[PDB]
Amino acid sequence: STGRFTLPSEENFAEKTKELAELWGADAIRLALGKKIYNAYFPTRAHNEWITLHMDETPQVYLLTDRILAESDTVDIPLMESFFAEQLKPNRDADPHKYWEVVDRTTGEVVDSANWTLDADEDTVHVSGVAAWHEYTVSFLAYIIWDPVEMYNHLTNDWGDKEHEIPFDIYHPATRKFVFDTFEQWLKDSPQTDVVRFTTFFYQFTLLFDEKRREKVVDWFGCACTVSPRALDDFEAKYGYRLRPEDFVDGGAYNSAWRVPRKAQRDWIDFLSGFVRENVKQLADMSHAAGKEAMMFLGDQWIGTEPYKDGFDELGLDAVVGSIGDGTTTRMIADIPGVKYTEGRFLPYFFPDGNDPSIEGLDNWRKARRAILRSPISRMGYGGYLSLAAKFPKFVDTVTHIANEFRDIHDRTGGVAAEGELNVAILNSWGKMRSWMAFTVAHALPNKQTYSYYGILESLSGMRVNVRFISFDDVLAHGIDSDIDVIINGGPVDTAFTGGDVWTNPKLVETVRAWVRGGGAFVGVGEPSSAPRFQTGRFFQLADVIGVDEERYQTLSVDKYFPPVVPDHFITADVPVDPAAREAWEQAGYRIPLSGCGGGQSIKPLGGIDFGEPVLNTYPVNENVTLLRADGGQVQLATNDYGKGRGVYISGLPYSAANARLLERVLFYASHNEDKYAAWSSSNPECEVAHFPEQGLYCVINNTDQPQKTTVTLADGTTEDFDLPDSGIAWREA
Amino acid sequence: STGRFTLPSEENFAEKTKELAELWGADAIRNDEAVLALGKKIYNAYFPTRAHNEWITLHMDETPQVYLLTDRILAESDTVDIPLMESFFAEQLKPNRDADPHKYWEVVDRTTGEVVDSANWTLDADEDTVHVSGVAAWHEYTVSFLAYIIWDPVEMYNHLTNDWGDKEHEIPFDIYHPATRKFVFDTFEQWLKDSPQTDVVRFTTFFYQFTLLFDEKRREKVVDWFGCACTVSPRALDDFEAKYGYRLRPEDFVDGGAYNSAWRVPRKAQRDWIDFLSGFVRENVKQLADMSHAAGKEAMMFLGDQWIGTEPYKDGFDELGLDAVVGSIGDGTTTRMIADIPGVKYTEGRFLPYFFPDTFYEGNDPSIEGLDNWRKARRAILRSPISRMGYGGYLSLAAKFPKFVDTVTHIANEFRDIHDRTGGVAAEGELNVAILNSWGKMRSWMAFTVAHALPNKQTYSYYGILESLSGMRVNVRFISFDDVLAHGIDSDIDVIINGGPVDTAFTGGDVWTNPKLVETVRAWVRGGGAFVGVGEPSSAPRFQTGRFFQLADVIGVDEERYQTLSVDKYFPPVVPDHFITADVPVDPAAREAWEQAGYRIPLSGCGGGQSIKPLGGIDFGEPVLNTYPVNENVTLLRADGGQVQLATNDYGKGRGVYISGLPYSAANARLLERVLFYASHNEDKYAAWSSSNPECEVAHFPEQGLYCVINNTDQPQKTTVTLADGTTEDFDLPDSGIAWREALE
Ligand SMILES: CC(=O)N[C@@H]1[C@@H](O)[C@H](O)[C@@H](CO)O[C@@H]1O
Ligand SMILES: CC(=O)N[C@@H]1[C@@H](O)[C@H](O)[C@@H](CO)O[C@@H]1O
Ligand SMILES: [Mg+2]
Repeated sequence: STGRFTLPSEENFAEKTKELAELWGADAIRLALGKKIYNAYFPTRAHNEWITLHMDETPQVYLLTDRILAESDTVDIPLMESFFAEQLKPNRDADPHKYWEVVDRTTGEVVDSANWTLDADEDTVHVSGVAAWHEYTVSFLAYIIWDPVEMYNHLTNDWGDKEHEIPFDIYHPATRKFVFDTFEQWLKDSPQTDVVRFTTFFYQFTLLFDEKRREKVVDWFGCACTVSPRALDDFEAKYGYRLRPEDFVDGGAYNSAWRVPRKAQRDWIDFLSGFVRENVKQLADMSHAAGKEAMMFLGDQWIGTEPYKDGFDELGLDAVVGSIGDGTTTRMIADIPGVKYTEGRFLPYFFPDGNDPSIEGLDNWRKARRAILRSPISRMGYGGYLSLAAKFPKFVDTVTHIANEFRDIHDRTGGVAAEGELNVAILNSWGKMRSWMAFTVAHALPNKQTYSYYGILESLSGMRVNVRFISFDDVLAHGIDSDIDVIINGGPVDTAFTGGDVWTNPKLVETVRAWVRGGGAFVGVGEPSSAPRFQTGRFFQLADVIGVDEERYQTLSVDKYFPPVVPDHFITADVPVDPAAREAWEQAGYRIPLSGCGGGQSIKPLGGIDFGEPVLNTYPVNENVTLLRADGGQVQLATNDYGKGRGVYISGLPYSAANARLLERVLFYASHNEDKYAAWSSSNPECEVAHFPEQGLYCVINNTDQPQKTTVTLADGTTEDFDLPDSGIAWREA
Repeated sequence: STGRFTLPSEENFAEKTKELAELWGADAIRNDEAVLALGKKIYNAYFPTRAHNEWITLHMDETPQVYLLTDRILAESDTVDIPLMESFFAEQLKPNRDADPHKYWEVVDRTTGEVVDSANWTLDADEDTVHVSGVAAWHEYTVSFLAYIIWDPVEMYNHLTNDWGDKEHEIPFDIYHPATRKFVFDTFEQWLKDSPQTDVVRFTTFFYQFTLLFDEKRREKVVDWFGCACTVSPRALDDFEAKYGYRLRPEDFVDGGAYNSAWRVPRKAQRDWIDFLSGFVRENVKQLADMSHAAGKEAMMFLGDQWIGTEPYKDGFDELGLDAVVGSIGDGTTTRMIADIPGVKYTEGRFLPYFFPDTFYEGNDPSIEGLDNWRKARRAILRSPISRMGYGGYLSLAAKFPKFVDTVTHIANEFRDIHDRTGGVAAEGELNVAILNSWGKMRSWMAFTVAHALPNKQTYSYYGILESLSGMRVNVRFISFDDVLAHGIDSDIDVIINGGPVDTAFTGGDVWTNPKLVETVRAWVRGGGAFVGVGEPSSAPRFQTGRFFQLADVIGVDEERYQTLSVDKYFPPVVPDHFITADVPVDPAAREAWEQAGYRIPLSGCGGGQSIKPLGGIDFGEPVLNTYPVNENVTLLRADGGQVQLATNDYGKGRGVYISGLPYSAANARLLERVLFYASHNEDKYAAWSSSNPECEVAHFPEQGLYCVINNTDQPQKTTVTLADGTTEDFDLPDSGIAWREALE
């Protein structure tokens, strides 16, 4: 129809915005047009005139120095040598001996404050009475004198000499009053503004730069940049113990979300969230009283908001808007409960950095569309310079097609989600609060270390099943909900995502085993249920369930015997064959048992599947485990029957259409639901089907810019053939 | 010349043995009428703990025993039944029902690690099954039980391997029991009388078999060439308790399923058991050697089979009075295992191939393997001489292969020639290198071994370190963390190597959390020492969130353990041309593609500086995932695939080097050699007594006034040798060849 679209604007372009709004069925702009007007609002910056007179009220952060080697009983530790001095400055106002910590990293012990001094004229700490040949660090408070995101944009775009925006912390009453008074006045001064687009609120996700103007530390969920002597003293009075600098710097980990969460972290999250939420409610209330909608950007200063924790609905936010990078980041936005609507800001950004922009635009659409069919988002839009995009007529036509397809989905489905064929729960330390947020370091930027696991979320994001996120605490307190078909546990050992020492809790192991034994399904990816040193002979504590353990060089005396790999199986049914590869694998056969080397490992790989980063020396726990891929003398893919249920091991799973199909088949197989797989399935992995039963229709989508041929199988057993063009979509009667 | 060579023979073969003996210059014959006539030193094999079923069938409670661990059985209620034998070879092993199971066995909840009270379990009278009650559902349970070993493990190996079918199984016996001990000594006394023709008693071996347990499918289940699983008994355990003041648990042997692998960080209970056992084994070996000497015979020990408790590298071995050790020559490392043994009068290598139909069959060319085995041992022998060589098996098989027979002639002649030219002295070593680990000298040349001479996927990246060193022109010693903590680092050491995966004897485990070890190594490197770390050196889990390799500061590299993903990693540009990599073959097409693709630009949460395409050119074996340089002043020499394989770092006066892994090859041995000279700031000493071509090596004998150059391959090799005075000589060495030249005396 028309609507559900946010068109960005600029000056001296009033005429073409009218044409592009008319062409794109836009109902919002970021004046006489009758459009909803969005205004970005930046609560903690844009007022150097305030903060320069109150410089002790900028946000602060605990910073950890480089490790400095003592070569006798004294050592000097430079504070600022590894940090960007334009962004960060040591706090000399708050008593260093009270607020800072010098640590001997070699022993883990805190150096007595009587044994170190801060230099009067240099940013350097002198430590005396120390042990030679140990490494020492300082953890110190630092003011953030440049708003991290503004700084990133400055550096990236090369804003040269432009004045640096100094950020402020509303935890201080003088600054808080300033902010609310300013917003009050701003509202009165902006009668044209229909939506306050808060970008964002009060605390920046951890984002620190080094002396070379490069990113030094980043965590999209990190709350490093949220301390002050006042907050820390108040925490102590509220929680009943004092936080150490170490509770923030975390030996150099800075409380990465990959770390197994500690009590101190959760307490700090609780404390910060209570404060942030009340102030956000106040901002929402002021916006509402002025007759405007309040919308939050899912990012930047989003720390303490916790959109997936209970009570978020109480803030009365009208909307969440977020960055659509892929399916996972789409679901991050779409699944948020307790706002009236959601918006994705789509790609490409309308920005200069011959080229055909339609390609990226249609790709972004596809990456997200498959997620949207599973969990609809209310609105779409783009950001930036609308005059720049007006130049590329093929891109404009692209957008008209997308906005239409977007509205047509809504018209056909009424914004109902597609029906899900199985209930899948991802189990980790965080649970619901980090829904779709597992494995992220930097937003939308998976890397070598993370992509073998992020691929699981990415596959699931657009899959025809219902995904929920549960924690070990949920499971321990309530058991496993009776409606769950499959639990997934995945990640490296000693992370929040596998769980760490929670696996040495016999109650957890009893609950899972009993549940799988009764008909449950457990899928372990990478190093599932891992717990180091607990048992000499068992690393994955649920190795018995999935039929696979990892050799950790404690069991090399025990010969490992691999059963023959099963090349024709339901799980691998869609993996493109490759006759000459299979032939070579069959001809080379399996190792003969040899002293100290076990036996039965294939001499050549079968291949055909990309499992990402290897988990070295995985092996089957007995010869009744079904090996599906075990190339290179270790195991990538296996399945094991366990009473009435099944476990599956996957070493890793980078996203691709092939690997989403593999995981999907894993899910149906492990839950003994093979006979449920056929209904509402595409024969081609490159296409997916969304069934909308109560509207009596289904659709099939081409997940690629390729023509794709596919056969859809209906519930009634009949089949229908399709020949979808680039990014296509066909609708049928159910 | 003639001698230093042991020939095997057999019945009805006098003519051919005489002929071959003369051809190969044999001075000893290993066990006929006219052969005994030949005037050769006669060797006879002796097997103290088997070959007497007539004794042990009448005393079956005196067979050796072993603690065994059952499969993990899942309880699905508060009771659980555990079969003892389903996972084991019932022809080899049987549960000891004689010795009270409640005193000697343990049922364990593996899910909690708790021992189940013995009131809660009973051994079924009729079946090999333990019934447990009062337990927790959904936990795993196991039993650790004493089993008699009713088939000699090595005899059984040979039976199954050679398809002996119905042949009677030899039952082994345990001299710890007084009755069997008297039998064994009376029998040996008698045998000595009945054997006046025998000059050398070749004990194969002594009292306790290395851990070797088979499964219900008649396959190897558990093996440790150093393991002392097969050494217990109710009496031995009770005697140990009395002596050491504490009771060993069954767990102290089964070790949660690890069975005390030499790779496990050694526990006190393991070392106490070794001390107890070797006290007993050694007193009894001495008696055998004394009885041999009194009968006018030499006593020679096989380094293998029943060698547990002998401890050839522990102090006091010389007091046994053994005349010799003989061992299997499997490669350079296994050659050094024998060669370096102190406290015997002479040592002997049994070379390959074994004279058996698996090698000696029509269409096979055993001369290739014969000469390959010689090349591998010869490079090690130059650094540490063995006194003698020889072969085992059926001479009648070898005799049918004239090419092989002529190859042996050549080998025997060259073996004696090296001996007559060097006078049995070791080559001069250019650097003093110490391997540091939990075991030290007691396991010299024995690090990274599971089964003898069988490196595998899990071990070859570390075993290659020893194989490279075995024939390398440096002096290699093996030192323990206890040595270093007690005495510091000896002042003659140029380089310390610490190699292996985390939580093993070879890296050292939580010893690296001991500040005094870290202090001692750091101060030594800062003062001009060199530390080379391979794989996961100095690693200690959980101790520091931001530092896994404790000496990451020395070598310049740490391993990301998924605790520090918020910290962007920045890799300096790789240095393709460097002393260490100077002999790596250049591949201009790889270098061009790597140069062109360049390095990753910094990206949020992804760091920067990683090469987009691999440079390659070096086989580093098993990857160590997510290694990274700790700062940008580290020199990266190879850092392909977004992680680090090879790096060096200046650390005061000294240097650290990181290598992710090192399979043995000519190229990687050259790489390691260069690392040693470079890390010790000895680049200036490298060229003296060296071969330009990595396929050849140089051995210098200053006291004899000579050097030699050897070709380690079966292809011709040209090489330029550099002498100490900076002069050079060019050689064109034939297949497997050697050349000798005068040096200053
Ligand atoms: C959703 C979100 O927080 N996006 C931010 C973006 O605003 C910022 O410019 C960038 C800097 O690295 O980090 C993230 O991508
Ligand atoms: C040196 C040594 O102990 N060798 C033994 C050999 O006797 C035995 O036949 C084999 C069985 O797997 O193990 C080892 O190779
Ligand atoms: Mg001064």
